Amino acid sequence: SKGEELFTGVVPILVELDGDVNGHKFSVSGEGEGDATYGKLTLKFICTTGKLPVPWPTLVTTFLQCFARYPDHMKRHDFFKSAMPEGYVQERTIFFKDDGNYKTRAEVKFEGDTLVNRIELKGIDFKEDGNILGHKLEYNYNSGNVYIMADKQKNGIKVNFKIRHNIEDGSVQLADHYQQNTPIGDGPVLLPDNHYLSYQSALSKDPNEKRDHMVLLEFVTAAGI
Repeated sequence: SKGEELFTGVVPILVELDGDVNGHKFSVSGEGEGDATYGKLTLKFICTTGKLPVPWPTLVTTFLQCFARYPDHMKRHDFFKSAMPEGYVQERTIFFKDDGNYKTRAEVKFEGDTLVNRIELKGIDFKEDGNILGHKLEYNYNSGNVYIMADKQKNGIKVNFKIRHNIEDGSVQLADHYQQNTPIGDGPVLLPDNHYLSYQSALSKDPNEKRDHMVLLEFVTAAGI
């Protein structure tokens, strides 16, 4: 495909997010590389406005499916790569069980040769003393699958999944994700059969970085076909 060629090597990533969580304005910037060949993502984020009002783990999913590693036999299902270099719109609604919910809009594309992801995030209905606002979430993350199906009508895709965040007392916090992807151009794309993505992430810190931030490593491989 058209965009397949762009992911042949290691790609520079640039991430910019603007959010407001219950009137808690903030900004985050990340940089890192991408190696679609191994389904590898390596990023670092800094909350440029100070202290991040919410828990890092809550942004993980928000913070590049085009870096998925598609087995050769599944190449014809890669929608992300197909949408490039034009890019696509990734829209999201993330509901936290018994709490607020994030609404996301992001544009992912190429700028010159840097893969860019701009996000506008809006979050409301959070309990000030909730798990989120009250930062009860442990700095860790579990493995999982993201389910993918076509969106013929829309010439896009619909993805649905759930994340389970650990709470400091042993409990679990639910995050149900709703997701639509549409391509930015009027270009042709790849509409896939149903499959999913297998995710593995590890969060970490930068011993030397004083600023509020998050180092995130992630492996993603496509399956179910």
